[PDB]
Amino acid sequence: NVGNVSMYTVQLGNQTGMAQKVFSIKVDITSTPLATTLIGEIASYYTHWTGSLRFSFMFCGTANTTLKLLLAYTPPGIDEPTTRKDAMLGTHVVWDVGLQSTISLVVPWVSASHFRLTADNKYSMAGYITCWYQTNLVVPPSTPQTADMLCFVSACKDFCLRMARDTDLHIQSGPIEQ
Amino acid sequence: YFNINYFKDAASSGASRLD
Amino acid sequence: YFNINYFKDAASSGASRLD
Amino acid sequence: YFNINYFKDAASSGASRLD
Amino acid sequence: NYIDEVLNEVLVVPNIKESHHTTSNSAPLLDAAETGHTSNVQPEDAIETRYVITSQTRDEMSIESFLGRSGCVHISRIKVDYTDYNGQDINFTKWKITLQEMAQIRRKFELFTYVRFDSEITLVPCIAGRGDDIGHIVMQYMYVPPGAPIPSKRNDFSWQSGTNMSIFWQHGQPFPRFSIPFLSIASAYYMFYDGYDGDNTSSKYGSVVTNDMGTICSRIVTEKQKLSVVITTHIYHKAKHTKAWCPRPPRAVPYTHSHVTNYMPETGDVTTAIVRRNTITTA
Amino acid sequence: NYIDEVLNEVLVVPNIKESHHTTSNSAPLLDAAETGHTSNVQPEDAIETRYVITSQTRDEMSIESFLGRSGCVHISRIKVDYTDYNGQDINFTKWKITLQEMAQIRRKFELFTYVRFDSEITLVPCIAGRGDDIGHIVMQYMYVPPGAPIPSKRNDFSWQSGTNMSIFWQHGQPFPRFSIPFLSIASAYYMFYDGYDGDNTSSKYGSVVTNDMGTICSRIVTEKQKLSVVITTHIYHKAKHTKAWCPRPPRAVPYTHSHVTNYMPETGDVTTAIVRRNTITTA
Amino acid sequence: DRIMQITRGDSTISSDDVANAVVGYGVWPHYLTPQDATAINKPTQPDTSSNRFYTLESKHWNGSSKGWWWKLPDALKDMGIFGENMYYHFLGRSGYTVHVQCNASKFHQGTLLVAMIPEHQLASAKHGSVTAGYKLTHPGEAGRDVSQERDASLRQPSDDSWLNFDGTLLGNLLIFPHQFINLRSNNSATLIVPYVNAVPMDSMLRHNNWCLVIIPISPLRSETTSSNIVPITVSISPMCAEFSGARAKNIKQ
Amino acid sequence: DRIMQITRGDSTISSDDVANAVVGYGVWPHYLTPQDATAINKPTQPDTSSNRFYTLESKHWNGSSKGWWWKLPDALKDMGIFGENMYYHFLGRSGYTVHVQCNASKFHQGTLLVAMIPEHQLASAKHGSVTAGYKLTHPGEAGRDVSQERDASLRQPSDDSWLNFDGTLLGNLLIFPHQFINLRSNNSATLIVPYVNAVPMDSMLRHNNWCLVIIPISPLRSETTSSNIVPITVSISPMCAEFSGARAKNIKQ
Ligand SMILES: Cc1cc(CCCOc2c(Cl)cc(C3=NCCO3)cc2Cl)on1
Ligand SMILES: Cc1cc(CCCOc2c(Cl)cc(C3=NCCO3)cc2Cl)on1
Repeated sequence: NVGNVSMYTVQLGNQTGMAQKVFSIKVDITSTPLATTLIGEIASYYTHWTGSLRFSFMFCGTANTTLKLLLAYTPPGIDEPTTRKDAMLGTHVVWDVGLQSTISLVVPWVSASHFRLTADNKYSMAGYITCWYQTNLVVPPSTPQTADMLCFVSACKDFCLRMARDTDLHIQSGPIEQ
Repeated sequence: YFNINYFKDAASSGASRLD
Repeated sequence: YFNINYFKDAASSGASRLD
Repeated sequence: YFNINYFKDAASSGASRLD
Repeated sequence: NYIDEVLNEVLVVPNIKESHHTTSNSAPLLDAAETGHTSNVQPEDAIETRYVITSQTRDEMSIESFLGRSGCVHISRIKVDYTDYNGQDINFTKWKITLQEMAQIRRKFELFTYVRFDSEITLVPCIAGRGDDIGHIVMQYMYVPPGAPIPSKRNDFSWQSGTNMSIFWQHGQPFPRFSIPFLSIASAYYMFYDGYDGDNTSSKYGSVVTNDMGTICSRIVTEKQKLSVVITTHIYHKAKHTKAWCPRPPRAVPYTHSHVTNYMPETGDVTTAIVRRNTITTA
Repeated sequence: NYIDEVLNEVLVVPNIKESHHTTSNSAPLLDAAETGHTSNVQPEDAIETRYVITSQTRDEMSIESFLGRSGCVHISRIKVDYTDYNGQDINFTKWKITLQEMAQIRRKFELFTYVRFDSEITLVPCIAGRGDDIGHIVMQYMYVPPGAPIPSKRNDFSWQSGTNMSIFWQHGQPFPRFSIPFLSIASAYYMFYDGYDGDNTSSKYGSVVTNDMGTICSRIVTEKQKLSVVITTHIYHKAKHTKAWCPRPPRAVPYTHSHVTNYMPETGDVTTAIVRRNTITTA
Repeated sequence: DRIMQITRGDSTISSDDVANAVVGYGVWPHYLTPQDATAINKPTQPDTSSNRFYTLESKHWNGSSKGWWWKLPDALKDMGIFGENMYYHFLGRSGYTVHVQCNASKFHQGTLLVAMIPEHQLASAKHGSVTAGYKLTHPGEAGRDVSQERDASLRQPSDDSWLNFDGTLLGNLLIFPHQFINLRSNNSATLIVPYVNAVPMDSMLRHNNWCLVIIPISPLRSETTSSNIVPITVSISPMCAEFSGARAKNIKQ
Repeated sequence: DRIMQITRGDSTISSDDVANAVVGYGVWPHYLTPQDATAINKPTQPDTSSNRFYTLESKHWNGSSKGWWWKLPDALKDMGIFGENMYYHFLGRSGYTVHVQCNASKFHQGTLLVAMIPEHQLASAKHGSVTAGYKLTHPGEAGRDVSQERDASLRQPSDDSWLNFDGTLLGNLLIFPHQFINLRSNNSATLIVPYVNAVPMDSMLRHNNWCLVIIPISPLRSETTSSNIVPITVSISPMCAEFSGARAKNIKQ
């Protein structure tokens, strides 16, 4: 998927079971999949980061289609949750897919140290965010039953960086010619 | 200590300011 | 002679004062 | 910073002015 | 100003107010990102926030502390010769102005479409002794704008610099540095371009049709010495009093060649920083 | 201020007044130290004192003249090689930020739980000639914060410092010095800690989970020389604009290793400065 | 406008479609007053950390579904903090917010009746004077019925719906605070409810004040693949929780 | 006058005899300010139900006793409410009150040194760079040492007292907030202590801010029947507890 575009879409499926899980990523903004992102790509130019962050999701589904996902931010402290109940217990947002289309999930800033390190560090572990089905994806007749959701991340006015340093995400195992 | 553009030209000066 | 923070940043300065 | 003809003689001075 | 500038508290970020619950109609968390705009949602909106008076400056997040840092952009080299001194194209360096000629920093700008600035140039000559004594090796750097007599070889007539700039550095005396006005016939330096030389299906196309600013012909003035040497004069560059227009997505593919975008590696599959996951389900 | 500051009479100690005898009830000499507090008794209380106008300042007894003094905290060494230049992990040093890495001064701080400060860093390169001529040996120090490309070996791409700090010193030109903001994500430097990496019964515990600030990858820019050398660049450190919280009992056992308290010597019984007496009766 | 937003803890819920909201007996839940009070100790009032948006276990809406109930003081006997404070204290008092989510498509047809009920003394399924058992009116997140099977040895309630489980023609049930979920207009149902009880603070363990019922009235009818499952999810938020009569700790059951 | 009365929860403690009380660094414990703060969420502040007078496990004072310590953020990892809120939240912040009771008669002779210590990084008993283990600096109500025996396989701290366990001549320990219990005047020891740490709210699990030590200085000496046991009992009260960074729940260990 990765060398292609798809590498960007997340198809919301069938799900025979119920209350099943979609995906997860970890918040440490310098961690693939995050990293490469206009933000990540950047942050990787500084040693320390801080503030809240914003995750936005969009339904590239259908019109007649319907769904309800539950997204959650599991602060640093434990393990990325295996189950929904366990994750619903912390910070989250139920998302009702409808005429709108975009739900934006905020990632409050929870930390001990006013500031976190941009570099992988067990200490400065920001946590995980995950997504699960609240209900389902119901589609009336003759509509596809899988559809995609795009996801994004922009900053919050909270946000701020420091201690400039040279990037991670780019090794010029060159040189460069003429 | 500052604003003492010891040199004539403007191209020569410290990192600008912020505003 | 003093208080002539020849450098911009504050981290760069003499040993502080006393009070 | 300027007009500080550190040297006595006039022949010694910066590039003149413009007017 | 001082305090604010010395304490570096010029650009401060707002604080996070206190919130209460909302069992109300308007849902700020819902917007349609298709509008191409960006959401405006905050902590205070989504949760029951507290009250934190902030104190983080976005000072170091300024195109001047992002850009205004010296970087190797060229490493002039001279493996002297004593056998043939002078001769054509020897013991004197010349190099075309630019960058794209070297990553890390090239990378950095490229983050924007247009750019403008005056620069803090510093020459870091390093004299490697390949002999039993290096003597007194004087040096002459200078700038050859277009169209100008570029030294054919070591002692042309162009090293008289009757009207050119030549900086001189003699072993001991510190690093030569100096600076410079923004050199472009244009209101800004074109860090990109979607133009060509002409209609000639063999014309040039890139950052480059627009950057014929120079070159540098070098020289080790001292004459013939006994014990050999090799000089490596490093060229660092700093952007002071910079402006930038229309940001761009950073680069994720290791380039090759300058004044071009071309990535297509020699055989190797195009590689990028993205890492692979077993499953989306666990991070 | 001046006089008081030039004459160094800022913090002066009180004088010893005059006393007379006391055949009275309240006995100041009697207090119960179990209260954990400290007695408040003075000369004037216990004896028939005179009158001495003092003139001793407690200026030099300030966390800034106690702390604000340069101290060797590291001795970078480079036994050059000309045989293999570059190669992996050579002719360039890297070292992790710290102290605990060296007594006398380590000792000194440790006198307090928390500490905060900006620092006066000075590099004292010393070039030992193992050859018949050392030439011109240029040098590059620089700072590699986390997470950053740390030179694999001598000429990486990281020595371009397009956005990093690299100080350059060439034989003759004086000692490089400079300074620095207080680098911590925390409001103060944790000179101790009673925390761990995690619940992993294999997690880290100490001053250290909280001090991932760097490292220093070094470099002798000049290229290949003929006659060998060995460079020893000493790293001194000074604390300017310091604050300290919650004092602690000094250390009496020679440590081992840093970022740890561990004393338990290799076999030898734990030794301390206390001396032995034959008898309490005679001193 | 139908859209609604609700924020209770560190938690928020949204709904791009709704049928107003309802306040039980037109009273908004709040904290106890030194007038109606009785106890003498200073109540612990976990704010936010407690009275937040807990979501239970989800359920399936069948063409064979018959109905399912949850008893509130009890549904969160495990929900962190609230549900600990419950067990550590004798007196507990609190009001709630019930967010009932159940979507499907505009090509679906179904109707759910949702209702809360003060003192819902259920009836046993067996004739006699034997009252329903503890352990069975104390299900938990999981709720009860579904249309399930069980031991008749247990002093088991009435799985019987139409009689209201209490033997009152369901349909008069509309007297209790309620609303429906008509899949053709609705998406959810939102009940908000103060603390109703002849006593200022009751036993969070022995007594369940509020009882909630959801009953399929018009059976779910699609024309889709029965691969399309249309859950029913309940979310709850203690509000103005107040506790007191601190001590050891009861025990799970 | 020596008598003292202290009231913290639903709990109160009395002492017909005492050596004043001590406030650590002369600062009284209180709640976090929107200035020094950093987090963004509204902290849960259990009042009373949490910051109350919990008493630990008691101990014996021997003529062979050597000393025993308890680490505070940790000693109440089980103490109801506080110790749950600990596990449910990432950030925790709180100050304490330490009531150390140890009576015997006026015919007894003994001396206990009590002290609290900010960041008490203990040393391992074994030479090297191996730091004490988690699981052993996380004893619980029970505390550590006594003068006990244990596996040397465990990255075990120094049971070593005179060096302060950190290798600082005990006796300079008087620099940390303290007092003694001289059985001839004293009865208890009362330490009160604010929240000290370079961060506004730390991890109640990974980091123990306060560490408390009690060390027999002059050995207990009676002339009675060794049927006469003279315990040492510690009681503690979180004060101005504040929590935040709500979520699932950690796990016991
Ligand atoms: C793009 C782009 C980058 C630049 C900068 C031009 C190169 O700048 C230099 C000049 Cl004009 C002269 C010298 C120089 N003269 C003598 C020694 O070095 C060095 C630099 Cl980097 O212009 N467009
Ligand atoms: C504890 C503790 C001590 C310090 C100080 C950090 C080390 O400081 C230095 C840095 Cl950041 C850079 C350099 C340095 N850069 C190039 C040469 O030396 C030297 C020092 Cl001592 O931080 N926490």
